[PDB]
Order: sequence, then C-alpha cells, then structure tokens
Amino acid sequence: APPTTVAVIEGMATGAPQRVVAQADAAARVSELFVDPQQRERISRIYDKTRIDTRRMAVDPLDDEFDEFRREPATIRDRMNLFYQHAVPLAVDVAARALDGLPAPDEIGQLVFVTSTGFIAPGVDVEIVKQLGLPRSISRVVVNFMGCAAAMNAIRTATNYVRAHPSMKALVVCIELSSVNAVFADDINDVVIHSLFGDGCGALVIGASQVQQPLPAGNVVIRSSFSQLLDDSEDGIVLGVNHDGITCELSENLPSYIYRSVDPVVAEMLRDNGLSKADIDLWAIHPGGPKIIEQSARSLGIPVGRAVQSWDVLAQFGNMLSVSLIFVLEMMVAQAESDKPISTGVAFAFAPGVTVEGMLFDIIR
Amino acid sequence: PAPPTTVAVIEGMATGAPQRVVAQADAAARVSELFVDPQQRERISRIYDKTRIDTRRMAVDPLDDEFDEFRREPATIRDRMNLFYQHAVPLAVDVAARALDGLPYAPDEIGQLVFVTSTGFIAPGVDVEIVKQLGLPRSISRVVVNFMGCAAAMNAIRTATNYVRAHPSMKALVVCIELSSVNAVFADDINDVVIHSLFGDGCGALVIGASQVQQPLPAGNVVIRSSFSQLLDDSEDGIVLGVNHDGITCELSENLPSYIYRSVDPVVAEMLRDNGLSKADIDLWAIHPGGPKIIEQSARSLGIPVGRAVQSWDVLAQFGNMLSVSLIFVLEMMVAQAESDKPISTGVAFAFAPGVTVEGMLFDIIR
Ligand SMILES: CCCCCCCC(=O)O
Ligand SMILES: CCCCCCCC(=O)O
Repeated sequence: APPTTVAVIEGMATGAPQRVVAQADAAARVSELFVDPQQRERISRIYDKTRIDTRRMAVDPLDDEFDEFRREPATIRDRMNLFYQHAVPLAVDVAARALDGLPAPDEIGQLVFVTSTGFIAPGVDVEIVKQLGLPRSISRVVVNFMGCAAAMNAIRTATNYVRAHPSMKALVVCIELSSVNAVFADDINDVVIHSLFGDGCGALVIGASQVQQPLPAGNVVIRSSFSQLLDDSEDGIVLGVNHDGITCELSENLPSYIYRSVDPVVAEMLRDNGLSKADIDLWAIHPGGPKIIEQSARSLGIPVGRAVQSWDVLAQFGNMLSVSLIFVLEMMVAQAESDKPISTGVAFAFAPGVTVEGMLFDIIR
Repeated sequence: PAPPTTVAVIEGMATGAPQRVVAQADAAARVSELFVDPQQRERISRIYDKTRIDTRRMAVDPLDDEFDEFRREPATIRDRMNLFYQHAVPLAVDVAARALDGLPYAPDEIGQLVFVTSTGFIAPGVDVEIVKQLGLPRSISRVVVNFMGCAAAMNAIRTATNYVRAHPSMKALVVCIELSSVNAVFADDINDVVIHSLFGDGCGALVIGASQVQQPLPAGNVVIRSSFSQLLDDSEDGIVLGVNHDGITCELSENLPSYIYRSVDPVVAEMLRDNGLSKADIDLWAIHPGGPKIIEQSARSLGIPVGRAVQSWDVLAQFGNMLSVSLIFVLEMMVAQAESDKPISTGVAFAFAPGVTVEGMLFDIIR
C-alpha cells in the first residue's frame, strides 16, 4: 500500500551573477570577428532571432582580459576550479533565502545538488552543508549531465524522500554557470549555443502533507510526475566534456522531435490524472530557445504566447538549463493568472535521449 | 503523516568486469621500465607489492604500445569519454540483465534506474542504452549520480530505497560501472603512481523492492535496515576528484588514513546504538576495499582484527579498487559464502567519499 501523502514546495528562491550582458552587446563582440558582410548580418540575425535581451555571466565573455585563456587549449580543470569558485557563494545565498521564509535545520534530511556545467569533488553540496550549518548526517545526491530537465528528476527524488520520511524536508539546489565553459566557435552549433546559454541558481524546500489538509497561499503541490525516452532521437541533445570546457550539441531535427513527442506524452499523462488541456491554467514550457517554446506550444495546439512566463525568463536570463524552470515557477507563484483559489499547471523540459520530463502541479492562491 | 512501515530488500544482484586480467607483478614491470635510478625502481616494486593486489581487470590494455602514443598525447578527455561509453554499454547491460534474470520476468515493474559512475561523463549515456537494450519502460525514472566517489553505491541504494518505499508496487535498478583504465596516463609524482597501482575496472547491478516488515523472504535477499552519512571537518583534501584535459583524476591526502581512524568508530557506534546494536552484534564487516591502509585504519578504529573483513581483502586481492562497484562485489561474496549457521547474518557496509564523508548501511542477509 503506497503512502497517501503528497509533496509540497514550501520554499523557493532564485539568483544569478551580478554581471548583466545585453544581447545587442554580445552580438557586437561576435560580429567584430567576421569580415564578409553577408556573414556578419547572419550572426546579428541569429542573436536577434534568440528573443533574448540580457543574460547573467559569472565570467564576462565580452571581457578582453580572458580572450587569451578562452582560445588556449587544455583548460577544463581551471574552468571547473572557476565553476566551484563562483558557484559556492551564489548557491549558498539562494539556498539560505529558500529556507529563510520558514521555521529548525535538523528537519532538512536530504540535499539534492543539480548541475551540468560543473564537475569537481568535494563540490558545492559540501560547502552548502557547512556554511548553512545543515546536519552533518544529511543525505546528499549529486545529479549531473541530465540537461535542462534535471530539476524535474531532482524534484521527483526529493518527493520520494519526504514521502518515505514525512517528518523530514528535502532541499533541491540547481546551479548552472554556462559562462565558465565559453570558447571561440568553430561550427554553427557553437555560435547558436553561445547565443542562448546564461547563468542562474534556484533552490526549493519540499515537505510532505496529508492529502486534503489546508496549505498557505504560494505553496505548490506536486500532484504527478512523468518521463518519456523517445525513439530515434539520440542525436537530439548531446553533452560532452572537451579539453577546453563542457559542450552541448543540438540536432537540427530537435524541434521536429519536440513537435512529435510533447502532445502524446502530455495527453496520456493528463488522461491518467482525469484532465484535459482545457483544465490547465499554467504552461511552464522550458525556455530553452524560441524554437523549443514555439514547437512545444504548436504540438499542444495552444497559442505560442500562452506561456508568457517562459518567454519572460528567456528574454531576461536566456537558457539556464536545470534552473530555468524554478524561475518560471517563481513568476507563476508571484503573479497569479486569474481569480481561482488553486491554479493547475504542467511543467516539462527536454534532456539527452531525447527524454521528456515534467510535472502536473497546483499553486495554492 | 506517519512514515510507511515497509522495508527495502535487494532481491537481485550481479557483478561483471572486463575479460582482460592484468597481474600486479606484470603492471609493476611496465612502470619500473619507464624509470632510471635503481633506488626509484625498488620503491615502485615495493609500492605495487604493498597494495596487496594480485590482479585487476582493464577495459583498455595499458601495457600495449599502440595505446602508449595516445596516453602521452594531451587534450584527449572527449576521446576517453567516448572510450568509456564504448566499453561501458555492453558490460553495464549484461550485468543489469543478470541482476534481473534472478526474478520473475516483468520489466514493466522497474520504475527507477539509478546509474552511478565517477570515471565517465557523456549524454545521452549508458543509462539510456540500458533502458533500450533491456526493453525497460520508456516512462522509467532515471537518476545519474556522478563524482560521489567510492561510497556512491550507498547514496544510490538510499535513493532506490526512498523510491520503492514511496512506490511499493515498483522496483528500482541500481547500476554502478567504473572503468579507471580509460583515464590511465603516464605518472608525474608519487600520488600518480600510487593511484595507478590501486584502481581497476568493474560493474555491479542491484534490484531493490519493498516488503511489509516481518513478511517472509527467500534466502539470499539482503534487508537494508538503515543508511547513514557523516560529513567530517578539516578533511576537504582527504579525497579530491577533478577532470583534466587528459582524463579524470583522483588525489588522496597523506592524512586520509588519520581521518578514517578518527571518524569510523564514533559514526558506526552512534548508528548501531540508534538501531539497538553494539559492534559485538555484527556478523559481517563490509569495509570498502579501497586499499590496505583504508581496510587497516577502518578495522583499527572499530577495534576489530584487520583480517576479520575477509571478503574486503579478497575483493582487493582479485580486482583492486573499483570505487562504487567494490561493495557490490563484497556483498555478492557475503551472500555466496555464509560465515556461520545463523538464519540471518547482520552486517555493516561503509565507504569514503569526497568531503570527507562516511556513507554506509546496516543490512541483514537471509540464509
Ligand atoms: C552546457 C555548457 C555549454 C556552455 C557553452 C558556453 C555558452 C555561453 O555561456 O555563451
Ligand atoms: C578516478 C579515475 C582514476 C584514474 C587512474 C587510472 C588508474 C589505472 O587504471 O591504472
């Protein structure tokens, strides 16, 4: 007999590096390194097509001082040291603020640490424990290279924890510093990647509640969680470690995989929870790029602009991989879409596989 | 709400490793050749002898000159990760298939896959090929636990136990694979040679389900009673993992044995007390076979004779240090050869991760 308890987000917080990089300025830095004017207009037409206004970088890519370093080979170890150095102070602040809204450090039983842009042990999860004075006996899980949908896998892990240990809470911390892996382009993909990815941190505090028990406004109930590895999509999203930093490779066919897959997956899931698409008030589509939001919406047969919080996060921060969906959730909690006392929502994102990960959730108003 | 009164059971287990055996004597010969001073070659042979390792398994033949060009060449990390994938998949899939072959054929009951490695980094990775080639459900929950060192199987089991305790109808599959051989480079200092003397290759897989407590279980099942974890202080240097241009690396402090001596007893003592036991109630000590000093200092801390941990010594001797995998090997041995007449054997497993952290389980083997 499964426990009849449910997982609740009781606490959230976001953060990002102080350094803003205007998309206009980034396109200038790149266009300078082209001669043929037919090629310079293609660069500017790429950066304009991103529908990104700003990003936050831990390391300024529009800074000449480290152009020597970013061209130099065999720097991966230095970049991982660089990741640790920025990640700790950012991670610890965001986590501290996710907890600051709430009553007892000895009740936090699990820390789930998510990144696909950092690889170093002992890592940030340890400094989080020490600097926040969490229990030395806390369960730690490090989820790596699960891409942009990694927060969904982390939440599912946290949900399993608190449902097996209802007295206890789980702390989920995601941090992505794409900027630490920035290099001078060889291929088209490289320039496209460098045009989209930014930096951010998000943190969640998850606890268990008895079903039907009353909950304060702003709590998010995780009702249901779904995964789907698709066929003939291995090329879709590819992550690798190079001598000069971690890399991401996105197939030209990725938008086609997204169009094909989203509706059947989301349709089956909703049917399984006795819902139709007309019962969803909130669509938290992963803001990975314009193409990902566009093709996700077209698959679902909803107007592209319906996912306004996704568009807003892309515009202000770009693609922050795992973190992006914590930002979308914070916005949805912060600005209610209607008068309803509960808002029902679907979140999903794409990981290597290709895999579709998502949640059905309720925000209490 | 009240916590579920269910317990996690290992219902399935299997090990594997590369076909290729490499005698410790032969490995020491190749390494001594690449050195000049006869006083230096004495130290190398006395290092390899001191490991108390007889054989290891390599996916990649390290005493093979075609590979020596490559392992001197810089900026090869991507190629080595491609090399990891290429060997890992066939090995991973076989070991997982054999962990499941022990049970009624129902792939649709596997709800979680936890994939553990600190020697490989590539997406989409082995976890995906495992799902496809075994025809596990496309809807299966996947978690990739990376760079949690040699105690990573303990973190994985804890994760799997939380899953099946929240989803009692469902089972979780834990797969650990380490190929140290794909990160082999020519030594610089001392740590380099010591690391290259200890680490080997292996794969282990576990199938975990939930039982109602006191409900009867077949012989060979392992009951996970408790999991425990302890981050220690002034021990950051103890165990360090990093990614280099020419492969993943490991750095072990000269003070690591001191951290192990000081940590193990208090941690294990408190844990046992909390489950209503003393050290005199333990029948099985599954100390992580990381090296002689780790087994020795663990035993000295606990105040048990060093040779008491027989299966740890045997796994080191035959396979060396396989990080996360090593303790699945120790568990298989303990299941395979009963230590006494008792119908249940109670045991403690623990290992060391970056932090430094002590991770472990209290467990019962059904006889
Ligand atoms: C997932 C790691 C890839 C990051 C590449 C650098 C992109 C940028 O920040 O411009
Ligand atoms: C954690 C990775 C360690 C790589 C060292 C290689 C040891 C060997 O295979 O001889």
